[PDB]
Amino acid sequence: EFVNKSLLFCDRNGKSFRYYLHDLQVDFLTEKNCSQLQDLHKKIITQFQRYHQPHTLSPDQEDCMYWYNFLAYHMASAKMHKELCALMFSLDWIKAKTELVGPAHLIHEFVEYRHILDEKDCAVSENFQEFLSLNGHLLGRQPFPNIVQLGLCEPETSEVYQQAKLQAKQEVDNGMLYLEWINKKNITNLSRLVVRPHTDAVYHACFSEDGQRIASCGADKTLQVFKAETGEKLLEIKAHEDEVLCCAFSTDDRFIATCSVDKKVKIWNSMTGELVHTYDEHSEQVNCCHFTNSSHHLLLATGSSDCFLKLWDLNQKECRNTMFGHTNSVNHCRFSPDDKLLASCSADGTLKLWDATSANERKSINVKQFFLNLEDPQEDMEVIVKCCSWSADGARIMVAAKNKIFLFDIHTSGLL
Amino acid sequence: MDEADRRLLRRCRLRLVEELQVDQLWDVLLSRELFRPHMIEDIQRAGSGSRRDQARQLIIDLETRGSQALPLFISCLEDTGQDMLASFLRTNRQA
Amino acid sequence: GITSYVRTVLCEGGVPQRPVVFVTRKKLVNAIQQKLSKLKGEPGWVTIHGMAGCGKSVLAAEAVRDHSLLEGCFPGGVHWVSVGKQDKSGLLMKLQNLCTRLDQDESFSQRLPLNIEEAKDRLRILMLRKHPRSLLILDDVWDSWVLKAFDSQCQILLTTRDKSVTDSVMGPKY
Amino acid sequence: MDAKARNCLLQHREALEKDIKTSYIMDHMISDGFLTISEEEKVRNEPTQQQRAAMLIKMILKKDNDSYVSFYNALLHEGYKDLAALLHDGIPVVS
Amino acid sequence: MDAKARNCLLQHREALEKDIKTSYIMDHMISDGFLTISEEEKVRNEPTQQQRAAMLIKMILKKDNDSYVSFYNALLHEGYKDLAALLHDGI
Ligand SMILES: Nc1ncnc2c1ncn2[C@H]1C[C@H](O)[C@@H](COP(=O)(O)OP(=O)(O)OP(=O)(O)O)O1
Ligand SMILES: [Mg+2]
Repeated sequence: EFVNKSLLFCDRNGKSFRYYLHDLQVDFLTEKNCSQLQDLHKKIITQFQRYHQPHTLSPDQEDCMYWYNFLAYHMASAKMHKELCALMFSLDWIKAKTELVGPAHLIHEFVEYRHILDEKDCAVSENFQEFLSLNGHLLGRQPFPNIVQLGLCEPETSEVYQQAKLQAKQEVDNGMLYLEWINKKNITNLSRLVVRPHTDAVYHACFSEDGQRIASCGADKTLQVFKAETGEKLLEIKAHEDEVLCCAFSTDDRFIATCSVDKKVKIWNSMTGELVHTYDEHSEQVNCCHFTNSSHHLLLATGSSDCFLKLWDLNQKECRNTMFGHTNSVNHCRFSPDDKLLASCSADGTLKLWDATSANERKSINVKQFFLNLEDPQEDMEVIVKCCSWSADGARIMVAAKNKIFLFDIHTSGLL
Repeated sequence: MDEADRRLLRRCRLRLVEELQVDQLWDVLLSRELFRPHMIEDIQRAGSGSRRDQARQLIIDLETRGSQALPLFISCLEDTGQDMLASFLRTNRQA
Repeated sequence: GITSYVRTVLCEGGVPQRPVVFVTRKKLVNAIQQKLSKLKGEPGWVTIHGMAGCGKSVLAAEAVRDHSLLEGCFPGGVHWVSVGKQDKSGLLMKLQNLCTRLDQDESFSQRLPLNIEEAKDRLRILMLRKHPRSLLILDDVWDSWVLKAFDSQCQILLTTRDKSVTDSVMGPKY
Repeated sequence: MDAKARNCLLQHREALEKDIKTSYIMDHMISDGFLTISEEEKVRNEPTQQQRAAMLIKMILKKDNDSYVSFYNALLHEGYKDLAALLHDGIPVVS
Repeated sequence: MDAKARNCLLQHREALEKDIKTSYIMDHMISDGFLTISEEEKVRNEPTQQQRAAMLIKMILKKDNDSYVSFYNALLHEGYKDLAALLHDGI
């Protein structure tokens, strides 16, 4: 009857029905029902208590997935913090939630969680987040290793530590042959976070220009895009033809170029995730892809094993300028802060500051600066620069090769 | 095809299916673009494939082939030496 | 491209002119119009609905705005009625007003019906003879008896918020 | 499809329903990518030639400019000269 | 009659009244069965041909579509080519 009143949209997905609202419809509700809303939420939780307990929740039941995520949500509005402790804290609840949800939603909930409860607990939340840092890397796989055993590794004490020792003691009398560890305070400089996006070897990753999110590819050649903070899946990409070689965000993070062995330069949208741009020109596999650092000009410089640069015009299907120059396969590629310029690197090691505006050569520093008078029959050493590092202004090019980093000044075409 | 022509084809059903020679008629029908070649293969296979079954399907399908299908069909009759049948038809159209 | 003539028919109909600041919704207009085309003859009702302020009226005005569908299809003029929301008494007046509007000649009795059904008769008869191919458009509509009243057996299309409204009515509904 | 095209179909619907032998049209339209198999099965399920034609037109009235053209072309290509002529002035600009 | 028909008449009813002679046109419409004898006498009884034309047109306006075509054919058949041209728009 509501749907007919056009106050709640229908969803005929299979037998199941999901009803939902417009953003405007929802906003009106809070506008006109806000005082009640804080009151009611308590109403929903108690009813759920009259039915399934959170431990009494099951995988088969249709509602449950809503239940963990919005179960967590409702209690917050309820403003009941002790009840919130009754739910979110429960490590087993974390176990089941991890089991089908994954270890990102809980982290996102925790940030919301911190304001809701107490500052002192916040530390407990800090201890738990620290307990999660070890979770991301191997936890998801499958053999959900008996956490109760892998848990007794944290330092200090925290709510987690205290919980773990008691659990272990309970396990121990029965059996389970848990082995105590006595050196933790003496060992491990913990990293703040770990991510496994792919079962298949990673090949490249890049920050969003905003820094809000990161995309990594892999040997499988699927690319996964994620927001690092809450550390929760924010993008799934079905496939890339061939094995991914490298990928990169657009300067406004509105696009994602994807290099590959196939030679399918698939510039998928960064939001919808649907493909937008696409390119090919290289005689060989692409070495690197990058969007123009300038907000204005839209270009796609691309090195490859054929040694030729390809300066794509992103506004056009065909390349703005093929650029032979490197005597060896390109090692890396980046746009200069001056979009008129386009630096490039390769195994010959010499920098090449191309003039993109003229579609012609402008400058190219030689790199024999790694002088080394060995007994080697070869003459002056043939430097092989890899990374094409930039100064924060990008006015000069930092590089590194063999045994030495260098900071060349391309504008003056000389070493510094 | 107007209703009067259609009605004529129904009224003459018995005579058409009894007397129509089809094997010799296909070329004529093609020449006057009354049927496409595949349409002809389909008509040829109608029912048991006998002359009568082909004839019947021909004259039924004829009703769909245009405003001038009937006079064009009489002409094809004439062109293939089926003057008697064409004559029976014409003297009705006029009648 | 509005024909000059289209505006002349439309003025008589009384549909509002589209707001100066508008933006066609070609796909939607096309769908209504093609569908609207569908009841080539014989009664029929079309319902259009959305959450409040979805362009529901403007589309109705826009769909008929075009010459092709209207001119070949609809020898009868188009009449628009703004139903709104009504108590039984209020509804009654709209009917008389539609009576006065439709009967420009005045050949029919100057006296107006005091009974809803009698107005229904004047509408049906007027639609049947006076305006043979006419299409009636309604605005809003919030309860069934209302369409019960307008249920003249002659095509009327109601545009609204509830889609429940056209359940009392009989005949093909899209 | 454009209102011009659709109204042209509506105007001539009866002529079209009387004459169209759908088996010679649906194939072209499927090849062209503007008629689906399930629509074709729905058509096939009608017991008589005119009922099938009626169903097919029902379906086409809801389709786009390209579809109308697909339909028109198939009509022309299959020798329905008179029927195509009826639909000629209603052809919409495409691509 | 149709909206465009009725309006085409109204749009040109003045040029019509200022030129057309009703008797021949009424002979046609009577034969076609789109005008009655009584209607014909009411028109004929008018003091001036402009009023007769005006009365005829007044009557045709409340008539069916076929009467619009009967009046149009009559005009053509009677030599009122330009006025029939103006009404071609109407149906
Ligand atoms: N091209 C356009 N199409 C649709 N709406 C437009 C357009 N340009 C401006 N608008 C705005 C201005 C109008 O206030 C509004 C159109 O009103 P409309 O869609 O008829 O609402 P409505 O009549 O369905 O509301 P209600 O359900 O209250 O009757 O949308
Ligand atoms: Mg409205």
